[PDB]
Amino acid sequence: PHCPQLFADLSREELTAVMRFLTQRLGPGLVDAAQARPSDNCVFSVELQLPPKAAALAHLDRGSPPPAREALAIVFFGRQPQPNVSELVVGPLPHPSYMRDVTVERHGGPLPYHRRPVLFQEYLDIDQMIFNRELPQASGLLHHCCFYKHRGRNLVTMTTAPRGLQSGDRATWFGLYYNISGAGFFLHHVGLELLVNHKALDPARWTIQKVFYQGRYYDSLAQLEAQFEAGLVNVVLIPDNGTGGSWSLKSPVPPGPAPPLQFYPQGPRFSVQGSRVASSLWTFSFGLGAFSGPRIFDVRFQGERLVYEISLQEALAIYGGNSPAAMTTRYVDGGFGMGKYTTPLTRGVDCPYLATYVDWHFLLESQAPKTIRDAFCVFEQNQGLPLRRHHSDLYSHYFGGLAETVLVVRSMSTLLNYDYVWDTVFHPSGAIEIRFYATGYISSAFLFGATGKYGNQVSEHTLGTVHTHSAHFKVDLDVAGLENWVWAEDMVFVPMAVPWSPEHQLQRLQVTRKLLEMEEQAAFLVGSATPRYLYLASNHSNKWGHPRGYRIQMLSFAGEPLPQNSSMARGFSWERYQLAVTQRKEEEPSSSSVFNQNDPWAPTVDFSDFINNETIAGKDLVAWVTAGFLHIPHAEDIPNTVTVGNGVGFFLRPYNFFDEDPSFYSADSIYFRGDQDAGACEVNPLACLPQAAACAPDLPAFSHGGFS
Amino acid sequence: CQLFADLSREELTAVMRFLTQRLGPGLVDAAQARPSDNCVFSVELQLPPKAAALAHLDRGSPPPAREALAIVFFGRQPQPNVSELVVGPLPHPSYMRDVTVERHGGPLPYHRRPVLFQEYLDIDQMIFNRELPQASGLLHHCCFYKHRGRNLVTMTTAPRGLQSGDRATWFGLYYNISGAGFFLHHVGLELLVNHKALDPARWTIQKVFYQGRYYDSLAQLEAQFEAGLVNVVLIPDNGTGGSWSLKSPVPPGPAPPLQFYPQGPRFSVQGSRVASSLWTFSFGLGAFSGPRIFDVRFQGERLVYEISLQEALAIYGGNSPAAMTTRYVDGGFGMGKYTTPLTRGVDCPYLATYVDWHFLLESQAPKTIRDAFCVFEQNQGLPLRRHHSDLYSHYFGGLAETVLVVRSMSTLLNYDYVWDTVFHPSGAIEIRFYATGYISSAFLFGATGKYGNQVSEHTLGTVHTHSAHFKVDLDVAGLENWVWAEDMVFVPMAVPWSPEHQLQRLQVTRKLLEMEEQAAFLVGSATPRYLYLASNHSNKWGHPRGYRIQMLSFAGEPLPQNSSMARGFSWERYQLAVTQRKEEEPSSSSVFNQNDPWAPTVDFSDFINNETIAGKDLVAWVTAGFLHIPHAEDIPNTVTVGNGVGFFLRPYNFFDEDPSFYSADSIYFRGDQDAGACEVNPLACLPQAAACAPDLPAFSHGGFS
Ligand SMILES: *[C@H]1O[C@H](CO[C@H]2O[C@@H](C)[C@@H](O)[C@@H](O)[C@@H]2O)[C@@H](O[C@@H]2O[C@H](CO)[C@@H](O[C@@H]3O[C@H](CO)[C@@H](O)[C@H](O[C@H]4O[C@H](CO)[C@@H](O)[C@H](O)[C@@H]4O)[C@@H]3O)[C@H](O)[C@H]2NC(C)=O)[C@H](O)[C@H]1NC(C)=O
Ligand SMILES: *[C@@H]1O[C@H](CO)[C@@H](O[C@@H]2O[C@H](CO)[C@@H](O[C@@H]3O[C@H](CO)[C@@H](O)[C@H](O)[C@@H]3O)[C@H](O)[C@H]2NC(C)=O)[C@H](O)[C@H]1NC(C)=O
Ligand SMILES: *[C@@H]1O[C@H](CO)[C@@H](O[C@@H]2O[C@H](CO)[C@@H](O[C@@H]3O[C@H](CO)[C@@H](O)[C@H](O)[C@@H]3O)[C@H](O)[C@H]2NC(C)=O)[C@H](O)[C@H]1NC(C)=O
Ligand SMILES: *[C@H]1O[C@H](CO[C@H]2O[C@@H](C)[C@@H](O)[C@@H](O)[C@@H]2O)[C@@H](O[C@@H]2O[C@H](CO)[C@@H](O)[C@H](O)[C@H]2NC(C)=O)[C@H](O)[C@H]1NC(C)=O
Ligand SMILES: *[C@@H]1O[C@H](CO)[C@@H](O[C@@H]2O[C@H](CO)[C@@H](O)[C@H](O)[C@H]2NC(C)=O)[C@H](O)[C@H]1NC(C)=O
Ligand SMILES: *[C@@H]1O[C@H](CO)[C@@H](O[C@@H]2O[C@H](CO)[C@@H](O)[C@H](O)[C@H]2NC(C)=O)[C@H](O)[C@H]1NC(C)=O
Ligand SMILES: *[C@@H]1O[C@H](CO)[C@@H](O)[C@H](O)[C@H]1NC(C)=O
Ligand SMILES: *[C@@H]1O[C@H](CO)[C@@H](O)[C@H](O)[C@H]1NC(C)=O
Ligand SMILES: *[C@@H]1O[C@H](CO)[C@@H](O)[C@H](O)[C@H]1NC(C)=O
Ligand SMILES: [Ca+2]
Ligand SMILES: [Ca+2]
Ligand SMILES: [Ca+2]
Ligand SMILES: [Ca+2]
Ligand SMILES: [Cl-]
Ligand SMILES: [Cl-]
Ligand SMILES: [Cl-]
Ligand SMILES: [Cl-]
Ligand SMILES: [Cu+2]
Ligand SMILES: [Cu+2]
Repeated sequence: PHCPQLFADLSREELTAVMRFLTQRLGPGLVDAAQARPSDNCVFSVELQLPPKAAALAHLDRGSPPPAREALAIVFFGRQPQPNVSELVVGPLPHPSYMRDVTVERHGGPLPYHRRPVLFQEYLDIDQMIFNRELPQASGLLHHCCFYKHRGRNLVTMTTAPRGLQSGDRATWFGLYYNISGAGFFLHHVGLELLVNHKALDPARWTIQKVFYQGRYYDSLAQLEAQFEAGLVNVVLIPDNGTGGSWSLKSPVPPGPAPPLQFYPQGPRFSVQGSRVASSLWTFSFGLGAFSGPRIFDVRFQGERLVYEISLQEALAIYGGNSPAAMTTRYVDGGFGMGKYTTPLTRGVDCPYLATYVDWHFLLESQAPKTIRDAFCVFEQNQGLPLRRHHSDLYSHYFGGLAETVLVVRSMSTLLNYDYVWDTVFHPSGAIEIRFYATGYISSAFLFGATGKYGNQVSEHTLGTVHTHSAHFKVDLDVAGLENWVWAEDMVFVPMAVPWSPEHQLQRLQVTRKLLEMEEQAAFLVGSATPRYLYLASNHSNKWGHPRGYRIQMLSFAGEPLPQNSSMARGFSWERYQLAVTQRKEEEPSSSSVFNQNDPWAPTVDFSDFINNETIAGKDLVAWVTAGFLHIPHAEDIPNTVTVGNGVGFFLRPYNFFDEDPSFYSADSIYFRGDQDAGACEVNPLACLPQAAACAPDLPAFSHGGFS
Repeated sequence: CQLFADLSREELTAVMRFLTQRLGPGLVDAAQARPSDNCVFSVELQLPPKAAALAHLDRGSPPPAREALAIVFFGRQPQPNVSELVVGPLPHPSYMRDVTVERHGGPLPYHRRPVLFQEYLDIDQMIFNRELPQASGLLHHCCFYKHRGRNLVTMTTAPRGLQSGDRATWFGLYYNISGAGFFLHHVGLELLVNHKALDPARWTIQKVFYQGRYYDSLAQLEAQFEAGLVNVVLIPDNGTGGSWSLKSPVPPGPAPPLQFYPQGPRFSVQGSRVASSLWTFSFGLGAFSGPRIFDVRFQGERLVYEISLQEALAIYGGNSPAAMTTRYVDGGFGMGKYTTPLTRGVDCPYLATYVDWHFLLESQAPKTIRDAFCVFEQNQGLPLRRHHSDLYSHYFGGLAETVLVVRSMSTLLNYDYVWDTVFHPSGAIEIRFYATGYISSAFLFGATGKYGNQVSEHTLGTVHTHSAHFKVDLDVAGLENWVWAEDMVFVPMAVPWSPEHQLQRLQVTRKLLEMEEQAAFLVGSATPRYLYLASNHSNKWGHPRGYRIQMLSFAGEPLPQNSSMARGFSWERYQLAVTQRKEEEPSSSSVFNQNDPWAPTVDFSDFINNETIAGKDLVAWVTAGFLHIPHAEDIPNTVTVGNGVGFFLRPYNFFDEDPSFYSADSIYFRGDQDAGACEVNPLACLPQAAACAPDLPAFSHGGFS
């Protein structure tokens, strides 16, 4: 037969109610953001305002009234003598009655308007400008190089970031690419890039500050056109069609025998109800910051809270290149938004077929809430590898082991060319693992000139541009309580005389232990040595008299960070650190800001500031982990970068936290002596598997929903 | 719903038969050999010369002679020695060549021979019959000892002494715990047994250590106990829970997830050869050096001639003399020899292909380890690549990652090494190893803080490092290889279009590493972010075709070079080395290193001299490991979570594009297309195609020796 909420993101209803309250208080001249002009008032985003920790915990611990459910709305105030962007807390939910400007309280004064994210409508006006007023002037050149037609629109633009060279600039370098049918346009740079100054509040005043074409600078398109017609521009002909991996994603090889499949022979061993996940071992709440991405709250292992908050905070790509676009590209992805750019998960490709798929709701650049279908997936995965194992042939014949099954929570952000995969993995040892992967397409530029310093040629006329990937996580561990310390354990060798034979030397291996007392002592720069055992500990001990701890262990090949002399470095100064442990502060909720991208020269949040002459001995601590790598593009990144070897992140592992390994108590654990029948059901639960897994896997009909 | 094959039963028998005929009548079963006997310690495959092997595989030349190497212990003579002997050809042997002098410049001294099972038996006889009864009163009081009873067991350490020629071993004493690890039950007694002499009657106890103090003899200890001076802490010999058993007190609940092949397996295993639609190779197990893979071909093209384990090292610290001087060089026992059956559904997925291993080690007749290897495909539950497009053109393109895995496990006393080789559909190869099983422990006394944590009652979990050394013979698009270092750098320059401003210009650095010394990277050094071996020829895009080495290691501080034993495993000092592959440099270690690290039989650092690595047959040597400070969570066993180290071999301008583009299992659809129609998406076709009840063979277990 067939085989058998404090931290929740705002629901459709809640988002609706906040919008309804905003469309009353803000006046009648309020424009839908999807069609808003720079000089308009519009609501850019509405999402959950995470509750204050003390009121949150008091509710969860002794059942005090929950803190008010609040939303944070980012409003673009364009229709006034001095335009600003404002942050507005609306509450309470479900029935809003107040709205409070927290801009000044948070930033010391107005959020300057040029720090606002570029709207969808703004990109549309930029395209309206480029395609209708600007490219027509180079009609001749474009006709010859680029299969251009009168109306046509066979070329497309791609933004870079940041937009200019100092605070208050809003000049973006746009590259132009063949609009490729059914596949990545990013590998088909026509060799034209345009510096667009789109700062003015009236789009009529927008200009092209500069042009770059196949290696050369021009002051305008007209000048380029006139030089082309005069005979002085030798056009390399880039083709707009072809076959293979640089043109397509469709495999020409027909499917063969089916890949292995995983299934739950007695049904799933976990539930998802709203935003909460529960298995026999793990409890937590998941969700998605619109800008800062995937997050989990209130992580309890076997009933005991380990973590207040694990959350993605920011992601960063720094480029090099032969052309202006890639030369100055520094993406601070939160400026676009990891939640906002979250995409549907393809059942059976993005996650295992039998995962539980959850929808995500949002109110971003519109006036009515929307849905991303299957934005999350939650599943148990058998690793195909033991958790623990011992086969004993010595003195006593017995085997004892357990196969490892993990519980996973995944979402994916597709920002322009690449696809970020965010995993949180829950281990039965009580370990928590965070990993991210950068797959999808690379950015490329038109190949010209001396190759070697900026990436490799990856296809016809195209250079895969060198860059680094980095991401920053907030890890607010509360190890057996709020109050934590930080320990550094490592090793050393001390030469001393062999006690029983003094004329001989031995190297005595010893453990070193240092309490890290001030924040600076727990700030570890990229490229420097970190102690082999770094852990946050409670004050209290386990049965064996050792402080109960959780170790932070890093898996990162960090790229060299942008040098400090850069005037924009402070816009993502978290990149300089592998790790930092600070006092958790209500007024330091994020290491980044949606506002940093378009003005890193005057950052809205500067992570450096968090690290000051401050004690970390007996405080509520949060660790901040940077994970990343250099990526020099190469042929086998075409058509897509693979995930193998490119998964960076960290482990959180119990270190004298328990009195013994919790998995000793696993229900799935296997043991038998050499003098009993390992083939019998009373002895080995794995022997009942032939019988107790002889059903046909229960599989839903395949459905995919989401192309906005 | 075969050049590289380990010797078979018949072949082992034939070499053994040939040896008994040719070595004369003085030959005794090694199973009961006295130190002064002649006996055969082992017989296994002699790997074939590379040139000839390639000649056969690529040019169709006659296969090289099938040969065995037999290690013989020549104890029955005025100058005792151990000899390595080449015997061939197979199937019907005809010659016996002594290669000892040839390989080592001189005879192998006898004190280098690994300790025999029989030698361990005699040591126990001495201990339990002649030695321990002298402290009978104390043992009765502390340790539930009974006259002519063996409720205690011993455990060897290594190396055995302080200088070349010694053979004195510290043995700890433990409760013989029934059905669980005896290692967590140190009784506090350790004895330094001098067993150098060829006549066991002349063996001695050089030192005693009991509950934190030294004594000259078991007799002085006993007298001092009877005299009222020795305060004996009482260690119990029974209990419940993790430090006493491995059996969960919790009943099974719902079944954990299980992987099956909807239309049967997608790879074959024939003898020692595996083949899938992407990969071809041969696997085996060296008696001493462990798991190896040979002739790895991706889609028909050889990436690697040999990838093999070479050595595993555990360096201990502690309160007691045993822990204090333990430096296990595990090849001196044998990662092959101590290979153990894999338990179906725990050690590997239930539906893996399982393979036996044959060996002739310390006996007259070959034996088998059942289910020694497992091969299987595994759905990672992760995409290999993926792109969802909402921009300009609406489409999805992706592929779930399935990998192919060869796995073996060796149990050397307390620990279980898991050796994984993973073959990815992108053309990458991954080597990982895990250390699980029991920790080694000592009786707890004095200042806790410097040698590990208390992990259970009366028990110190002793601090130690793990390391393993791998041989990686990449032949990147041919024998002649070069080594490239790529990395990144920022150069300040004025913005071309706005020279009043500065940018940080990101650039790639590139350097050719021409000499061996340039490609030797000591532990704790930074290495080039992109390090790769490359052919001389280019991919379609003008770039030298290369395979990069990416390392994942938290390596421990190596034993200080100032230690007179450090040369017995000098590979510990390196993360990575690249040398000319030479026929006289087949291993970075040796079975004889464990009992004489002071005068090593192979010294790895010797392979690194002033030689060129520019257009030669290159081999990369990779070290991986970590520091392990035991903690409560290691009880009963150390879990494998995040405790896997090793490396990736990943294509870097090797192909003209990512091979996975051509994958049979890749998926694609547009927004105008029907994502749920089967002709479009072969994944909408899986629910009904996987409506079969999976055929699970009845559970069997490999057994116990
Ligand atoms: C680990 O920590 C907890 C609490 O952690 C805080 O402890 C305090 C003392 C600070 O160090 C703070 O930074 C830590 O984070 C320990 O539990 C506390 O233990 C102290 C013992 O000193 C308790 O404080 C005492 O309370 C009594 C009354 O109950 C008072 O009479 C004492 O106050 C006198 O002494 C001070 C000296 O500066 C004078 O200023 C006063 O005027 C008084 O004369 C004294 O402060 C405290 O209440 C405990 N807190 C809790 C919540 O239990 C815990 O012992 C420790 N655990 C381990 C295993 O180390
Ligand atoms: C950024 O822009 C916002 C929106 O323009 C500014 O807040 C707005 O301030 C005005 C004047 O203080 C408020 O309008 C009304 O003014 C009259 C006339 O005195 C007063 O009697 C009314 O009660 C009312 O306050 C308006 O409510 C307020 N907008 C909201 C809803 O917050 C803001 O001051 C600017 N930021 C900074 C820091 O300058
Ligand atoms: C390590 O020990 C072995 C065994 O003692 C030594 O090898 C043996 O060396 C003797 C030479 O004294 C060989 O004897 C010769 O045997 C042939 C039989 O074909 C006989 O016709 C000769 O007259 C002579 O007696 C003996 O065969 C050989 N054993 C084998 C089978 O190798 C070896 O020399 C020692 N290692 C070193 C380097 O000292
Ligand atoms: C890459 O190398 C191969 C082999 O080149 C050999 O040439 C020697 C001078 C020396 O550097 C040695 O290390 C190296 O292995 C080149 O083919 C060789 O060179 C030419 C062919 O153009 C002929 O003399 C031989 O066919 C051949 N030699 C051997 C020994 O095979 C090849 O040209 C070169 N390719 C590139 C792109 O550099
Ligand atoms: C670029 O070309 C694509 C084709 O790849 C165009 O996509 C179609 O556009 C129409 C009108 O918007 C849709 O109704 C079709 O369903 C689209 N096809 C697909 C597969 O998405 C697109 O219009 C072009 N875009 C630009 C910016 O010119
Ligand atoms: C250690 O204790 C074990 C378990 O009690 C003993 O092993 C058993 O011995 C009997 C008789 O020799 C065998 O038939 C059984 O197969 C063994 N049991 C198991 C579970 O393997 C062993 O003899 C003791 N060893 C000593 C005395 O050192
Ligand atoms: C692109 O190339 C293919 C040939 O493979 C051709 O059939 C197709 O029509 C081309 N695309 C368009 C619409 O220009
Ligand atoms: C940190 O704090 C103390 C003041 O209590 C002071 O002595 C010291 O100057 C500070 N250290 C640093 C590094 O600034
Ligand atoms: C140890 O004690 C338990 C009860 O606590 C008992 O059931 C068990 O049989 C004992 N184990 C042995 C092998 O003595
Ligand atoms: Ca601070
Ligand atoms: Ca905390
Ligand atoms: Ca080679
Ligand atoms: Ca050399
Ligand atoms: Cl502005
Ligand atoms: Cl030493
Ligand atoms: Cl000897
Ligand atoms: Cl810069
Ligand atoms: Cu990348
Ligand atoms: Cu260990």
